[PDB]
Amino acid sequence: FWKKIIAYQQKLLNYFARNFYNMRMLALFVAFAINFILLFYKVSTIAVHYVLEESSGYMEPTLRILAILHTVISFFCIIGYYCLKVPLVIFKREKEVARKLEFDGLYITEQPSEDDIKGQWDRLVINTQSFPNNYWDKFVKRKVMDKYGEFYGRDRISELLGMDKAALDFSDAREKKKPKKDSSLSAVLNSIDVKYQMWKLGVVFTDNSFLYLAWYMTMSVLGHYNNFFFAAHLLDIAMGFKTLRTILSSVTHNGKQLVLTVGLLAVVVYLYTVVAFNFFRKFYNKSEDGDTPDMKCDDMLTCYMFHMYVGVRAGGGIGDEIEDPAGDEYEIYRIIFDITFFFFVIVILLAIIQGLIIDAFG
Amino acid sequence: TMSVLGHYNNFFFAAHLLDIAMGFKTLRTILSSVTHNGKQLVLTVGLLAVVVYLYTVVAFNFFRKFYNKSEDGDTPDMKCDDMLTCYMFHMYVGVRAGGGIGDEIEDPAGDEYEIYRIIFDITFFFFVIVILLAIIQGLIIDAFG
Amino acid sequence: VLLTNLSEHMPNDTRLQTFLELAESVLNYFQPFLGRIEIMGSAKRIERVYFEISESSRTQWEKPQVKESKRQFIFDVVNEGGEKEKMELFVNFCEDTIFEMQLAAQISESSILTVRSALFALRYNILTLMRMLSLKSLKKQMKKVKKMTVKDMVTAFFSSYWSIFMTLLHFVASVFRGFFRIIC
Amino acid sequence: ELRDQQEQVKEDMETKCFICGIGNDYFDTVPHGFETHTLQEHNLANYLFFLMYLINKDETEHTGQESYVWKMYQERCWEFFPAGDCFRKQYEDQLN
Amino acid sequence: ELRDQQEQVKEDMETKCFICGIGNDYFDTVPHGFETHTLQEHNLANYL
Ligand SMILES: Nc1ncnc2c1ncn2[C@@H]1O[C@H](COP(=O)(O)OP(=O)(O)OP(=O)(O)O)[C@@H](O)[C@H]1O
Ligand SMILES: Nc1ncnc2c1ncn2[C@@H]1O[C@H](COP(=O)(O)OP(=O)(O)OP(=O)(O)O)[C@@H](O)[C@H]1O
Ligand SMILES: [Zn+2]
Ligand SMILES: [Zn+2]
Repeated sequence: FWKKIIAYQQKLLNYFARNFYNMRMLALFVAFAINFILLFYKVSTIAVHYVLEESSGYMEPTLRILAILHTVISFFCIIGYYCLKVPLVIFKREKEVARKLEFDGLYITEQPSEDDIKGQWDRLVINTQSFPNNYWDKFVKRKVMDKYGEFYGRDRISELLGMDKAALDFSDAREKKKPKKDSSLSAVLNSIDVKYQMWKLGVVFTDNSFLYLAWYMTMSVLGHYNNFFFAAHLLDIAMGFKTLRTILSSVTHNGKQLVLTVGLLAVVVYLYTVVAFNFFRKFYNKSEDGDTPDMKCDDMLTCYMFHMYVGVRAGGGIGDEIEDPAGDEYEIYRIIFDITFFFFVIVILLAIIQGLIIDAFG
Repeated sequence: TMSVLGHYNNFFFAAHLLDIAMGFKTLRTILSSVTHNGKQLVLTVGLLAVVVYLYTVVAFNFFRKFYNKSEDGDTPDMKCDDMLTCYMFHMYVGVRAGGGIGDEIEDPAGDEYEIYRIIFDITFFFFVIVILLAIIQGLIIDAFG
Repeated sequence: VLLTNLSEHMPNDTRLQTFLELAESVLNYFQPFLGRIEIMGSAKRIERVYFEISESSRTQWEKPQVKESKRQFIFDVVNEGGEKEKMELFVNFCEDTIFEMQLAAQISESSILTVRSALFALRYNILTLMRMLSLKSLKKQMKKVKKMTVKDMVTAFFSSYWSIFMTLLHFVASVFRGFFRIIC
Repeated sequence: ELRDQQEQVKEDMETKCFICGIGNDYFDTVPHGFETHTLQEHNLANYLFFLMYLINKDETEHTGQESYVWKMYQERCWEFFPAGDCFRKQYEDQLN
Repeated sequence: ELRDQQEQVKEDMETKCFICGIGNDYFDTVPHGFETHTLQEHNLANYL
């Protein structure tokens, strides 16, 4: 009975695995079309509403159909990934754990480091009857028994790897066993390795690409509730185009250096805010009228936010946005303050960012 | 054909000054810096358009009240009440602005979304103005090298 | 040391090879403590020199700050140094490192929770998925799909992966809850 | 300049021996020959350990080679360091 | 370009003799052979 069901299921699996990439391209194209349509919302005002500029009148049904199609394509992409690339991940994990068992005795001698999620979770798969399911070497348990059975304990190794002690010997002595009907019930329940499937689900859940595709599906689902969530799918162009990846490699090559440069900029601006708060509070009035003073440096946090938000974005530094120092007894000190701010924060640190990007390219 | 059109309208002769690109070896060497990474430059422009579109989505969904570009309070000129209008405003103004869109949109002081809007403006300035333009500069310099 | 010298100066002697397998254990034990160098000997001829390296010496040399000093020294000699004074600089660096090592030897007097939370959430969510999948409801599914019903088979095929996706969403939510609990 | 200097330091270390200066092409005739030579024969860590051994060892207990190297170190004559030659190059025909 | 030209000038001087053009690898068979050859045998100052 089940032969035809298995054949059809395998046909569908192979179809999705074959068309995995094409469905990803179609999802990207549908997302672009949806966003092109989304460029036509307007706000109408009680609660406000988002209304399409239905010049033709077919934009709303087309958008609804495109949203449904995008969700379906995302689900099919998840299915195709599970059919195509999950087996490679399983093969890699099984190969790695088998080689660690055989050539390092991970669960025999030294144990996982107690902070390695991979090792802690892979402790589950060793007991399973289908441990090298995707890895070709089906003799890994026998090899580990031969290598470590002499000192570490044959029975203990058998318990560790989940293989019976004398089942083969007893069967050779006398088997006297009979088979069971396939169409009868429980023939599928007793033929599935629950522990191995648990380990497989765990590793695929920890897989990064599967998580990204799940996030894609979740955002597509949210796009029906609010249509602007489909804009998040345009971030897939970074992961979809080789040339765009090469361009973004300039930014991502020195990302740690860029983050540390941002931190250094924050620290130096904090020092400048300390100086301004201790000596130049009178110059931070950002009010046109003299009746109500808007002091931006009467509080340390307010002055720091003002500097970060305004002086960094200003072409000439904080001096472009603070009061004129002419005629004051601190005129020279304040001129030095502004000039040094412009030279360090604006001229040098931004130059450091530019040089990091160019050095990444080179 | 352009020379013939130049008799009908004399300003069509200005199009013949583009021949200096094809006439001078040194000018060709200089323009090779631009043309060496032209595909990368075009893709960088596309990425800039996409990220600015994302910023316009955020502004249209959360920061519509700050896009009044009218001096008088009687007639409001809302630049982000329409998605296309907000996208054009961002592309045309924020990219060309020295400090980003925050140079040209309303002051966030005193609002409940002040921190979110400060993050919005700072990230716009860092990504669109500081990084992507730096990507263009680096592409040109890498072509020279 | 005797055996290593004999082996390195008699490279094609099976009679000595047999002694090498006999002394494999002792040689393996002493391998960390045996140091080999080559010198221009008194006879205008290159000679091997074998000496003893202390365990404390090996540890102090493998200390990370000594490694940083070594990297700085290598950078300095390669970039801002010449072949004339290379060995002089090397000897000076060796002396400084030896003094630092000796001083360090004299003065040397003598995460998991979030991993556990993530593992526990994985266990709980996957166990729930297995419980909902493996049930006696197969008879009810058959009673629904007596005949071929390609539509029913495709529906079940899609429902399985939808259940997988929902299980992953539940696991992600549980991980977020656990992270919030541990940080608060 | 900093990146190029780091790359040059890496290359002149991956292609030459720090002590004798013989290139890796000569040593690579034997498989893993360059790394074997740089980690067992001409290890700068081993030279440092030898200097420390000589310094901490009593003068009267030195052997012939130890006394020779110790005198040369006392006079700061670094001719005992193999320069442009090694054990393999000295006994090339005997070994192979 | 200026930095690379300076580096190239340094390298082609540290690796070759200015007069005969024989590389330093040949002369380095004898210890300090290249510097001895360039400062005692083929010194451009000596030729001047
Ligand atoms: N005399 C030498 N001693 C040691 N290594 C040498 C020597 N000459 C050349 N080398 C080369 O140096 C390379 C690595 O040197 P080094 O130990 O400085 O690097 P590393 O990877 O930074 O080391 P560490 O493991 O201490 O961090 C070796 O692969 C070897 O080919
Ligand atoms: N014919 C040559 N004459 C002199 N040096 C040569 C010659 N050929 C190659 N060299 C190399 O030139 C190197 C140094 O040359 P040069 O005297 O120009 O350098 P310098 O350090 O700038 O000198 P100075 O001491 O006059 O400032 C030597 O180490 C040598 O290897
Ligand atoms: Zn060497
Ligand atoms: Zn010469």
